[PDB]
Amino acid sequence: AESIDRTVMYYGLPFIQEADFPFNNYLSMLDTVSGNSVYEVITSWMENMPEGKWPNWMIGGPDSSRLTSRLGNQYVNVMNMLLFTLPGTPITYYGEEIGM
Amino acid sequence: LGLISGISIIVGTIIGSGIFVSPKSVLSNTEAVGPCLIIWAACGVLATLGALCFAELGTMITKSGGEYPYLMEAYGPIPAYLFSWASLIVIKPTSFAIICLSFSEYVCAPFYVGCKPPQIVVKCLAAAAILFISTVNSLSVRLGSYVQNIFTAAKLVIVAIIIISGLVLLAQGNTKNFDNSFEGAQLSVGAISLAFYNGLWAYDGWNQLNYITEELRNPYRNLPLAIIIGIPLVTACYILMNVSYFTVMTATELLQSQAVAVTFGDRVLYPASWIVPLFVAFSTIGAANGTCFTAGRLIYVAGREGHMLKVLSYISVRRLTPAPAIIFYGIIATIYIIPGDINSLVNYFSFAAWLFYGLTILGLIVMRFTRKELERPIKVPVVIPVLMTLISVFLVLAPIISKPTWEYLYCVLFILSGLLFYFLFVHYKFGWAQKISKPITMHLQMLMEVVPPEEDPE
Amino acid sequence: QPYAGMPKEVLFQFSGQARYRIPREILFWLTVASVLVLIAATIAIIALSPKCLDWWQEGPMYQIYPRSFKDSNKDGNGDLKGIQDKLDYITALNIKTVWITSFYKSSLKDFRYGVEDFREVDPI
Amino acid sequence: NVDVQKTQPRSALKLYQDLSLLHANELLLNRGWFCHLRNDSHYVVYTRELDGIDRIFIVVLNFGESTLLNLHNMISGLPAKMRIRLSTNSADKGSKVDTSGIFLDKGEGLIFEHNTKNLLHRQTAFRDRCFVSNRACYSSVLNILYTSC
Ligand SMILES: CCCCCCCCCCCCCCCCCC(=O)OC[C@H](COP(=O)(O)O)OC(=O)CCCCCCCCCCCCCCCCC
Ligand SMILES: CCCCCCCCCCCCCCCCCC(=O)OC[C@H](COP(=O)(O)O)OC(=O)CCCCCCCCCCCCCCCCC
Ligand SMILES: *[C@@H]1O[C@H](CO)[C@@H](O[C@@H]2O[C@H](CO)[C@@H](O)[C@H](O)[C@H]2NC(C)=O)[C@H](O)[C@H]1NC(C)=O
Ligand SMILES: *[C@@H]1O[C@H](CO)[C@@H](O[C@@H]2O[C@H](CO)[C@@H](O)[C@H](O)[C@H]2NC(C)=O)[C@H](O)[C@H]1NC(C)=O
Repeated sequence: AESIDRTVMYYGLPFIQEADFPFNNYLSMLDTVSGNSVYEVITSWMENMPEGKWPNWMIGGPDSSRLTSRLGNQYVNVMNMLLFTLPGTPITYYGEEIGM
Repeated sequence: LGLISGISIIVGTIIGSGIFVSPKSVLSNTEAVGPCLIIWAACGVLATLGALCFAELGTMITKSGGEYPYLMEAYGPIPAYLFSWASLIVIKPTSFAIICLSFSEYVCAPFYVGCKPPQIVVKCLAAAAILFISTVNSLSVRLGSYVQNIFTAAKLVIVAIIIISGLVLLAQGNTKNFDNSFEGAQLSVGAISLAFYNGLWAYDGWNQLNYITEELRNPYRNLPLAIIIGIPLVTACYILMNVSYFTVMTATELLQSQAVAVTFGDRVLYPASWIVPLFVAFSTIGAANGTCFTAGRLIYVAGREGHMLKVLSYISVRRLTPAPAIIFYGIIATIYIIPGDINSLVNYFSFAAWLFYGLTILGLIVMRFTRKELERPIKVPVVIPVLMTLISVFLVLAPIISKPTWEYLYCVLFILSGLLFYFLFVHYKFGWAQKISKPITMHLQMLMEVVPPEEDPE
Repeated sequence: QPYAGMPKEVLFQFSGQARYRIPREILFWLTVASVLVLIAATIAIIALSPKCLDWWQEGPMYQIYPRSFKDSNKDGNGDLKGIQDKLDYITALNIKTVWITSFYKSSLKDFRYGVEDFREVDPI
Repeated sequence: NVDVQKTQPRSALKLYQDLSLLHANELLLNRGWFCHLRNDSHYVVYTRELDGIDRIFIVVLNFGESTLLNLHNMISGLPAKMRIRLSTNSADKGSKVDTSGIFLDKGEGLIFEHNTKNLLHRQTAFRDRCFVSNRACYSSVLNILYTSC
């Protein structure tokens, strides 16, 4: 529940060490999905995080609605393809690989 | 040399670079800790019973060479020729290639901390160690032995650091990895027989204990007593070094490791972790400098019968070195590391070595029926060469029946390639043979300035 | 005359020629120059190699709510023993890291987890 | 459930297992550049690139409803037909679509593998939209990675 410029402060400075990445839940906060809204989540993380840092992506979690109930059954496969083709570390909540 | 300095040359000879490379490949074939310590103890029995049979053959015949005067006395010229051929192109250059490859695993490992070095770096550094040793030993014959005693002192120190610091950790209670040591294992004939190839590489040198440890104060009693004491005591130092590896590593962490003793020195000796890649790298080129002293001894005694070329075992006029033999060993060892890969050169070495250890020990039993009245001062009981020649056909047939790879074809075809050269240059001396052999000897004589060794049989 | 097995006294009359001095000196100085190139190729690749990836950058993470994964002692709750019996399923998903949420000894198991003992596992 | 989806070749579990294995075996997907194109109301198109490897991955993901895509108007130098590496409908794996007309259903994703030597992060018109962590090139002769880019 934070702005993007405050989340990227947990990456640290080029001379001070901090968290390896802050966890990214901005794709979990999409209740409706679109071509403009997915572009806005991806580009805001890549433009605001410091250069040479490692990104990460989540599409669900224990505090989020599950994906096939949040977006529909037709978006289960395309959001798993988005998770594994983006740069960084994909994080999978349990049951997302099945479509619970 | 008394008895105590008789067993000190045995311990210094048998401890080599093997204990720093072999624990990964014994555990890779017997996947549990418990069977991994039994193979390390059963290999020290094959080295002790094998060296006792060579102790009887050494006093019965009393001729220079290797196993070459032993095979001639038992079977005749044809197995003696095939041993001189296989030790030229298979046995001796592969032993020089495994040692120089083991040197480059321990220099490149601390620079690639959590990942493997690429294969181009371990091979281009191993070829630089072959060409450096092949030129230093071909120029300065006495320089190799001044540095030889500080390379043996660097080897026993880093062995004693691992043994002592492993018994300290074993007293504090780091014994969790030994708890279920026999759960998940292999009684396949190809998993055990390749675990014996890698353990017996760490004992390499038991078949040449005869020539240097027979200038004692009382032979025929102190030679077989230095073998029963010396080789079981290095077997205790090899088990205690594997016990020390399993106090800080799980059996899965040891398989996921580039050099096994660097990973040990990174979890125990933390502010001084660089002494293990430093001392093993000194002790490994000292084991490669030591094998270039022996270059030309078997080549001279095989060429005196017409079983080997005489342009080899020539001596340089300046820098009185066996320069055509050292250069010949450096060329074939460099060819062998382009396909490369320790765990694929050790199988290639152990297949040809144990084919001729088995023919030699069988010749001890053949000469008990054929070559009596021959004054055996040492005489082992007959059950010892029978067990050593039954394991020697188990260590030859079981890899080529159960787990056949391509090296057991390239080793058989290189040994049977020599059987063609016997029947064209030795058995059926033709006309076109010596008019190829003499201009090559003449033109390689003016190129390297090498002469026949103004010598006698000895 | 050079026959086959020349001694020292006959060899020096011919090894000092031009056609045997320069292919001996070239081949020697092309060997110690191949040692210096093979070391300078070894140091150049080690110095120019990148730092290869850590384990948390290599593969995906798998987040497990441990009460809802696998019950092994037929009490209705997922336990840590049930996760251990399903590790073959997780490696078949090509997963590198397992992320387990809060299993400490707690009075409250929601609302950011009020914890009673930070060094104990909850008995469920 | 897990047990029935292991015997279904069109299941969500089988696509996840193919995507995570492709991510583990390809240097383009776990290390390479990320170069995105312009925004659109329907679809998201980006590429994964690495200098030294002479092929790219083109990911096309439709998040609107059913539409037709002309990929010639987004990436220059493409052939008349492209082969599918991976699809969200697993029946269309290894098939061939045409570049000028690509029919994307609602919720469809495609991964193309395209052999080329013109990477987008080397073109200065696309450099503003390309990103890396742990930058390295690839030498196919030596089979190493090196940083002297
Ligand atoms: C691809 C598979 C095959 C590969 C074959 C590659 C062959 C490359 C040969 C490279 C030889 C390198 C020699 C230089 C090493 C110097 C080492 C050293 O320290 O020397 C001290 C020694 C001391 O001399 P000083 O400097 O005067 O004291 O220096 C030399 O002896 C240099 C003489 C070079 C010796 C060249 C030997 C090459 C023999 C080739 C014979 C071929 C005949 C084939 C005929 C077939 C007919 C059927
Ligand atoms: C400095 C290094 C080079 C110098 C030493 C190598 C000599 C270079 C030429 C090599 C041989 C040239 C053709 C053979 C000429 C002699 C034939 C003959 O009639 O022998 C009479 C010869 C006696 O000649 P004598 O010395 O004049 O009495 O009879 C024998 O020695 C029988 C045993 C033959 C041993 C052959 C050795 C072959 C060495 C090359 C091995 C090639 C495979 C390398 C490994 C494969 C790749 C991994
Ligand atoms: C789901 O349950 C059904 C029925 O309980 C299983 O289907 C068949 O069940 C009969 C028993 O009446 C077995 O004899 C058959 O072998 C079952 N079919 C198959 C193909 O095995 C079914 O196996 C269960 N599991 C699923 C669908 O994954
Ligand atoms: C791509 O993004 C741009 C920039 O956001 C969009 O262009 C305008 O966006 C603002 C708000 O972001 C709207 O109020 C305007 O109506 C947009 N202009 C037009 C002509 O639509 C653009 O719509 C986006 N989508 C595309 C190009 O498909």
